[PDB]
Amino acid sequence: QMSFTFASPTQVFFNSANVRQVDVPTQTGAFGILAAHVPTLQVLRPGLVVVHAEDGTTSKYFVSSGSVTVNADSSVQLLAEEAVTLDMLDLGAAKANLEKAQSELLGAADEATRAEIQIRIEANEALVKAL
Amino acid sequence: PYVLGTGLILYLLSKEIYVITPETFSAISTIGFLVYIVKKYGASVGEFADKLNEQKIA
Amino acid sequence: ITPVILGLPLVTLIVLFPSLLFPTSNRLVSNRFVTLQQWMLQLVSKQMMSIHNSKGQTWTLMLMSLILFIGSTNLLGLLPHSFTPTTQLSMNLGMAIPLWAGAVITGFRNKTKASLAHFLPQGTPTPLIPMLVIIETISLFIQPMALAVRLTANITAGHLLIHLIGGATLALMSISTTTALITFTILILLTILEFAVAMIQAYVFTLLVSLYLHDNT
Amino acid sequence: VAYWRQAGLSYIRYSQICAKAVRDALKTEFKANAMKTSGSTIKIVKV
Amino acid sequence: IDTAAKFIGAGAATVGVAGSGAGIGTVFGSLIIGYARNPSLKQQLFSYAILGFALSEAMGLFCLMVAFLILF
Amino acid sequence: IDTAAKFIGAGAATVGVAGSGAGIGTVFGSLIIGYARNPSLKQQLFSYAILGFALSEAMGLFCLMVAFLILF
Amino acid sequence: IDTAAKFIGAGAATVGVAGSGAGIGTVFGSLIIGYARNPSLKQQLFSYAILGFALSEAMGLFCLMVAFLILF
Amino acid sequence: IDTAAKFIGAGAATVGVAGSGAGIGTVFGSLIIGYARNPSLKQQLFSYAILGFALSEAMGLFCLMVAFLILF
Amino acid sequence: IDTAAKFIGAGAATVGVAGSGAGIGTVFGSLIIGYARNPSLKQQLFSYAILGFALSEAMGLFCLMVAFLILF
Amino acid sequence: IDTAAKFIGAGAATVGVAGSGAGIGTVFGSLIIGYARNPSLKQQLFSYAILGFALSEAMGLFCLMVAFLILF
Amino acid sequence: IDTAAKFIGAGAATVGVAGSGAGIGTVFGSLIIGYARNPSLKQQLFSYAILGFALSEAMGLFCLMVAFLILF
Amino acid sequence: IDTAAKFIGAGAATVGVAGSGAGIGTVFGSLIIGYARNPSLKQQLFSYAILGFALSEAMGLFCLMVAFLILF
Amino acid sequence: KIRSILHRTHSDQFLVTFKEVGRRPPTFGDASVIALELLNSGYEFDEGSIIFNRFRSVISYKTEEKPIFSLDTISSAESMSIYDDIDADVLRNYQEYSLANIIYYSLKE
Repeated sequence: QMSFTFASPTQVFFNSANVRQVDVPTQTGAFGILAAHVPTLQVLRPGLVVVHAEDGTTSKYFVSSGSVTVNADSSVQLLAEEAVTLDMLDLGAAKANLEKAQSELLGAADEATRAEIQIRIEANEALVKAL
Repeated sequence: PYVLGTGLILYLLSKEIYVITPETFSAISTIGFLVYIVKKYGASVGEFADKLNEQKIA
Repeated sequence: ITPVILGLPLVTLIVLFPSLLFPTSNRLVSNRFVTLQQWMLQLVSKQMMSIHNSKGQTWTLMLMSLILFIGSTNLLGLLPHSFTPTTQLSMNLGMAIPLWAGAVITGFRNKTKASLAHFLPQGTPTPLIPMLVIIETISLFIQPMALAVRLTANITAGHLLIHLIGGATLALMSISTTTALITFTILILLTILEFAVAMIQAYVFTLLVSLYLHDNT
Repeated sequence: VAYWRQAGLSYIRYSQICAKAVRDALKTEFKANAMKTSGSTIKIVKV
Repeated sequence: IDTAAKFIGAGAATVGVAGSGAGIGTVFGSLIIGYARNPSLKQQLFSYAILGFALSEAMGLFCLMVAFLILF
Repeated sequence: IDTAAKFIGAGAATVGVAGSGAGIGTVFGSLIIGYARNPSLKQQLFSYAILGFALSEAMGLFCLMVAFLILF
Repeated sequence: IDTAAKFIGAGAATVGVAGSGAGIGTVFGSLIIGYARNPSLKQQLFSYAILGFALSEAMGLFCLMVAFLILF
Repeated sequence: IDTAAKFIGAGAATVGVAGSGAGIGTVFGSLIIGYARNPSLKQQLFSYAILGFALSEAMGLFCLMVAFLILF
Repeated sequence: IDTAAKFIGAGAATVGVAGSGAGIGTVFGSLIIGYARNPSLKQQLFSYAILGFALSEAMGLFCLMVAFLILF
Repeated sequence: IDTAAKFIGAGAATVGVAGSGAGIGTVFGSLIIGYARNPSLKQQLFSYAILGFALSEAMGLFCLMVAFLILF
Repeated sequence: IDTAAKFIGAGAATVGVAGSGAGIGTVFGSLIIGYARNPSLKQQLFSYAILGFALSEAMGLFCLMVAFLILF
Repeated sequence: IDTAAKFIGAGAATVGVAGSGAGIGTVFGSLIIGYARNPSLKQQLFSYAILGFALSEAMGLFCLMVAFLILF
Repeated sequence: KIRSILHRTHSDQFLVTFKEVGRRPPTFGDASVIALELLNSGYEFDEGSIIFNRFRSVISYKTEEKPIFSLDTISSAESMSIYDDIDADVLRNYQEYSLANIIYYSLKE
């Protein structure tokens, strides 16, 4: 099983809670680490975090970032820089953001800036996932 | 040990009754038959610790 | 007559003593005798019970009898000769119908048209496509059941070839042995790497298939 | 990705842009609450 | 010619088991690397390896039917 | 000549099922490690496995259509 | 010799479909192990899978046109 | 016709072992790369490589018995 | 003899085009898993995939030229 | 015929060494990918690579035995 | 026989170009899935790809000279 | 027949160079995807690249020895 | 405060100092802030401990210390790399990420 530790600095949602699996859009990938799982560090992308809680319930989240930390053990810890439950997120904006984003990227000359946009684009998109 | 000896005797009888067998082929398979035993006898000692203790426990 | 008649009784009797001896072990004696033999069904109830149930205790001993029977049946084609090429092949073919009927008992007997409705509704066979279901009923039974005969016949083969190549190798190098002994000593050890492994995994196929039967049963 | 990560950019920066983009995200008052997290005032002393 | 071409023709159809032979090592190989990623061994993963060895030996059983048609 | 070369030539077309049988172990094996990273079992992944094996055994059914056209 | 060798000459060109048979399983199999990493399934990946399956059935459109030339 | 075609029948039946040797390299490679990710080596996974190297050689004993049938 | 074994010489030359067909899938399938790691589509990997499709179909061109040599 | 078909049969059995050759590359390639994941190079993983080159050259020595038997 | 079987012997020697064609697909595929990890495009990974496609078509030039010896 | 079969038998063993040429494509491929993981490029991996391409070209130099023996 | 109780010795050997250190509520954002550029520094990390007052209860804190091994060859090395089981990105980018977390934490403590 997994002690799933789900937190952002700001909010701790599940804490070593007997969750079955979390499929995690780590920048690393989306993988569904169930239970324990070898030491691995995977850094959290923005995506949505789907917390297959050992009970057929899955809580939804958007994760923005952070890292999930994969112990060897059962306890797996998403420490998402930002992790929010999808509940509070905003399509009107998601699109809206995306438009803008896409507008900005274009002038966001230089990889970093572009990036910042792109990140953002990606972000809005990744919201757009859920939105 | 006694069981193994009986099995060998039976094999010989079957070969002697039935014609179909080259000296060669037999030489071989007979070397094959031999090999398995020796590994087994080191095992045949090793076996007992599990089973006789497991009977006693259950 | 006698030759064929003596072999099948012997095969039964070797399984009959374990199958009589274990029933006997339930109170006496044990001396050397009973406790020694208890180890036989302890190895079965140790080894195979690590996989069994699984499908449930209900089916477990039903399959374990066949699993032991297959390994014991192949072992009763090990020693005899002429026997591996003929009698063990007739026992491989004589296990063929039992292997065919093993899918029949619950699969084809209850559903011939789609024994994958008991075996596997969605998987290999397409549950949207009863055609692919039935095609692969061959590969999961009609086939694999005949290949499971061919599988022990593969062993009978590769075992026969060791023998014919050996007899031919020692006929080529009738040195007594001598240098042909080196290769032939390898060809002997190949009997373990080939027959004794693949014979194993051949009954492992019967294990898994009769597990997938009863595990979904 | 790497258009940022190999824009170098602190992982923090990434993250922080992400997160910031989350802050950017959110609905109504929820989005108000964004600013909490972006306590980031932290005067820039630097020796 | 009549007993010749059916004896050399039954040999060429036995080159269809080279597909099912290596096709069985891959489906049982990706199940070895899959259960390495863990942990749904019994059921789901190793229950699909039977569904992958059946659709691969189906072309083998289709090829072993051809070589036995020119042999008997 | 007209019937002899029809029995040894229908055997060489049975070696074209070596691709449909080794390819099926690649279309199911890359689906075993695919669902190992998970989680879309029913739909998406296994649905794409069916549309892949159909495009793998199609070169086995067309090769058994050129086999049976040389013997029947 | 003339009509006899045209029968065991399109049968050896029918075993060239074993490359397209397993090549379609390697292409579609990688797409099943690609969309599992997610999420660009619609377009990008599955759209490129139609470019890889056409470039693998291209050798199948040149090998089946060879055996159909030695027929009629 | 009778003495010749049995020698060119067990020769093309030895081209079915081309899968039992490569498929064993596929399964034992996936156990070589699988044990790298660790840690079930002396159990679970290397006990599944013996069950894979057998099913691969299962089309390598079925093919070998046909080449031993055409000869003797 | 002169007209006979030239027809059975072009057919086995068409079996050398089984490497290009399975080579085309294993080169445009690794790029179907490359863009799955992203984001060099129409940049580096898809550009080298054409330089990988050319190096494999050339070994199909150097084999189809042998099949055309024993046909005209 | 009898002193002829022994040369057109012992050569077809050398095509069984195609699995022994491509099995040695796959078992060693995944050993080169397994030792790239680190760290048990000295025994455990490259030790098992010897147990993978042996169970892959065995389907190449049994195929070379049948080719040597039809030549001498 | 003499001016016949050499024309059907150059067809069987051109089947060795199924390894130089499917070896290029395996080589120029892992250097496309490896560059996806980045950023050793020049000087390292693609430079080793020149030494990867040098020992791949080396078995094909040795197979194109074997067919050239059975023609000229 | 006595002079015919040697020519047809030399080409048949030249088809066994399709396994060595793809086994070199897998060993050098998994070294190209084994150097992207980094960093011991010199020694360890690419030093075992010639040690993995030696046992895989060992099946080709033995096969091209059986192809040359039927020619000289 | 560490500013003349410490920025006056290591007023040089300091890498940064932050102000607004309290005196309006600091947050994770700040931890990231302080994190980000810190990286993007030229004093690269050799050793490292984080000393903060670890609260224990209002009544108590014990000025705590942690080790800071941002130096990504700590991460890249030892058993640590064996507990890794995945590359020098996330290594750094966790080393990073976690640094902010702790930074935050430690700070908050």
